[PDB]
Amino acid sequence: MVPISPIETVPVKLKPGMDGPKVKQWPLTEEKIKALVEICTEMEKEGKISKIGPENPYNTPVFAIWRKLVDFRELNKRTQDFWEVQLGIPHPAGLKKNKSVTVLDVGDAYFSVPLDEDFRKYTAFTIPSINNETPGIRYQYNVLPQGWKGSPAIFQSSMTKILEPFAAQNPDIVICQYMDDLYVGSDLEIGQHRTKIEELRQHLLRWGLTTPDKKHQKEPPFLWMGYELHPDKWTVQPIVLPEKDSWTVNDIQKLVGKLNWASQIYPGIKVRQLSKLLRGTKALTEVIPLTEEAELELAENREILKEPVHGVYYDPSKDLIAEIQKQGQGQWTYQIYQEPFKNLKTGKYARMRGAHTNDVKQLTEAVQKITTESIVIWGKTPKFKLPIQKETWETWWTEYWQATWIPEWEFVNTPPLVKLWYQLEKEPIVGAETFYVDGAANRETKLGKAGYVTNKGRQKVVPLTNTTNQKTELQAIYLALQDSGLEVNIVTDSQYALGIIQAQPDKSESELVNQIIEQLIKKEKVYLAWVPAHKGIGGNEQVDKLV
Amino acid sequence: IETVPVKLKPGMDGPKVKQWPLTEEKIKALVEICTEMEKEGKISKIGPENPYNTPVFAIKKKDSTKWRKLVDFRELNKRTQDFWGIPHPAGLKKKKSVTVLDVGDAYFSVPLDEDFRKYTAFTIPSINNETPGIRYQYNVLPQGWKGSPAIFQSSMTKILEPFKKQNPDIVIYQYMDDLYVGSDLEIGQHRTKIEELRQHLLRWYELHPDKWTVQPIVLPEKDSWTVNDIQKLVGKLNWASQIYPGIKVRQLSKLLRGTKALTEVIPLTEEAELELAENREILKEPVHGVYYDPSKDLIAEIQKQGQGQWTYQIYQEPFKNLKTGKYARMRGAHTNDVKQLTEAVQKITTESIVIWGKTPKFKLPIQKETWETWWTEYWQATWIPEWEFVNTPPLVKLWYQ
Ligand SMILES: *CCC(=O)N(C)c1cc(Oc2ccccc2OCCn2ccc(=O)[nH]c2=O)c(C)c2cc(C#N)ccc12
Repeated sequence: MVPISPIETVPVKLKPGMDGPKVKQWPLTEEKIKALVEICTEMEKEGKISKIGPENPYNTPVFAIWRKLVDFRELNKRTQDFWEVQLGIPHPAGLKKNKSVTVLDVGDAYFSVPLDEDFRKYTAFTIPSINNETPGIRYQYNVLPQGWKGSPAIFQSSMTKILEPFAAQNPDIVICQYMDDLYVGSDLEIGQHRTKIEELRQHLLRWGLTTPDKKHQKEPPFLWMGYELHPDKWTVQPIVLPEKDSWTVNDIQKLVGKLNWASQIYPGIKVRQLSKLLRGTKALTEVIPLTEEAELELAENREILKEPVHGVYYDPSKDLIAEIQKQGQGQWTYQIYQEPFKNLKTGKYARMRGAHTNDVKQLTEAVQKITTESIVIWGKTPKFKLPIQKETWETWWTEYWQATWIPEWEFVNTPPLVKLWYQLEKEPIVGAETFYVDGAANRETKLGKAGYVTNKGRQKVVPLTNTTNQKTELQAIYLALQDSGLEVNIVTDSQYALGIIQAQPDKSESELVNQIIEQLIKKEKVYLAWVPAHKGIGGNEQVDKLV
Repeated sequence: IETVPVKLKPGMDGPKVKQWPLTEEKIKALVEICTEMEKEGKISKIGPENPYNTPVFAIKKKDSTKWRKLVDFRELNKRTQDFWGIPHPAGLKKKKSVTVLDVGDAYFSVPLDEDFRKYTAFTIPSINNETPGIRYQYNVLPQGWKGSPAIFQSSMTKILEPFKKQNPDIVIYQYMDDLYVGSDLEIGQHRTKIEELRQHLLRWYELHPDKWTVQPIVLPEKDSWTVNDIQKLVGKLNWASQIYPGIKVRQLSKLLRGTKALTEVIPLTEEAELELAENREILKEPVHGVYYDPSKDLIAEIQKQGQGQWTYQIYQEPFKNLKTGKYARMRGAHTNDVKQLTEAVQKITTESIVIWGKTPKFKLPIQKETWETWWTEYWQATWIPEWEFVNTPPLVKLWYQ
């Protein structure tokens, strides 16, 4: 016999202060008992398990579905935490094309990885005896049991340590571990490729691990995690949007799942209007009617998803480019590619929940998201194509109160272009009328007043119902904007309104703020000055609006 | 040569922090660095039985092209038991010049307590989540961990004993992997003395705190005031009245009576000039009841003033500033706001280390996603402070300009 190299065992412990499992075995039928006796005798003959005496106080229930199925949920609850087998799902667009990709079944190695001997006693289980007239057969696992908490991590780490030298001394191949399958890709000639595959089978056999010589079941196209992986391209598995006379909550959730999933290769997917229907529902069986916006969005989606689209694999010798387009209503879409008309992938970004916003902030956030995703998938930041002029961005970031930065990018002229809609003056405007504004409200009756007095003698006070102090302050500014010329100075004491306007929104939840934004867009020059209230600053009239 | 027992605080498990994504060049740099360290026994590979993690990235220090490995030990540092202490040298900030030296390599000559090693685990990440990452743990005192200067403090005293006995006028402080050496000598004599100390440490950053002072509130001096000038002055004086008690604005607010054009010149009455002069005299005095409490956090606020100018304030209680400053230095960051902010954070943290011996909690005028996306690209310091983000523009900005 050729000596087999031993696989180093991983030391395993239980969670601190806890003890091994002690679960009562379920009573089984006579035929199930016989089945488990045959299976367990076979496994004992192979060495996966061993018989134990009565001294072991631990026990884990066993079932038969024959097939033996041990329920390790209790031992899993009591087992220590392990390092994750994966920190994320690989994305197909990150893969690098290979002339040959071979698949090897290392499932038989799963049962050849030994278990820490001091931990084996916690895996004990009992086969019930016929009619329960003799003591049940006591077994314990000698290898990593299927279903135990630490089996995938310990198996992956053991296989990684085994494969490390073979991969180190064959840098012209790529070896990847996924579950009980190994994937070996190379750009070598098919003969040299199959040769190095045989070398891998031998190197694995030096640890006693057997790879089947049978023609494998996996073959192009690879179906994996909702993906199709082809020799030269990748795509999502076919996305079919169902025809429904009425849509329930699960119908629309399935639809938004299919659209989100399809958005990574199909450009232009929109989920805003369909997602708007699921707001605060929390009822899986509820049936919600479709708005017209949801119907138009769904029609555009059916038009985008009518024929298949594929993405290419990554070529590290070419540049990485990401182009962004604005879609409206806080929606953004983007394409990542290295060659024109051949996308690596696509995606979308929706604006965050907020009371006020503008397009530049949203484009910035989308840039950060694409940057992070691209560093994840490809390990580098892409060069950006953005629908915003260089001078627009320079004005924005030079005048914005926050620090902001976008990586290397170039302007692409693809409407709608992101622009600044208004810019407040830095100094008071000579020759422009000066509007002193104020507003106030009663906390109980919700009655308020908003108005202004100007240096030319112009005055206005408007009474308001169902209002607050903040609303009357904004309304006062709005009245000043309505009744002034193209250039106007405005004096307020509202720290709230200044906090809003200094954030430079172009859209808001409050219709009053939106009206102020429209008025600002119509103006030529606006200077907004702030003063402390109740300090006797003449013009600033708190008494006029408190009557 | 002998390990000192180290443990965590009662009831606290080890750190489990997600490793953030890294560029390919930083990953490769970390692979080279960690391979070399593994050859030297400083670190060792670990198995899946280690569930703990601390993030790692790579930087490039000043005047050097070689990559450096930076570990973010913030979580482990706050989860590590308190070591004990030495009172902070209150004379270090009073010295004319201070030089910072990176003494981290020395930490690698002292072995780490075996049972604690598993808490220093870190992961070199893989591109595209292909592997769970290359996992390591430290065998010696790691750089950036708060226990390293505490454990090495005796050896550091033994090494610095001859130099401290030779020059009683030189102040020496230690914070993390940095050694701050303050003196009053000339720049040339200071550099030759620094080479003397580095060759002294071998066989076993110009900073001038004297050119830094606290910044008082100043008011404009004008011969003609517009309505707008007077309104801004009243606003600033009203803000300062929260800090200084006797500030008075009513005589200046009297001039604003009536609805006048913002650009109209208003002459100052005599009562207004007297009020303004009294306010000037009040602002020339220090703030009343300003003290430092070592049991409280230090809070640092930063405002972007434009044109590469930044203001900052360090305080513990509102309106009780312990330090104020204005960083306008321009160093290869003319077109990048985030790089300027990162450099400002590093400088303010250094000043806080010199003054109080600990790092402040920053309030950054930046969106979380931008900062967290880009701050590691420009970080050059061994330590890392804590920060929060302000999303509402503060009105007091122009009052610090
Ligand atoms: C360890 C495998 C893994 O994590 N993933 C996501 C995975 C990758 C993969 O493709 C490759 C495996 C090894 C080397 C190279 C590649 O892909 C390079 C691009 N490419 C793909 C397919 C093809 O035919 N040619 C080609 O050049 C595959 C194929 C699979 C498959 C399955 C299944 N079933 C699961 C995970 C895979």
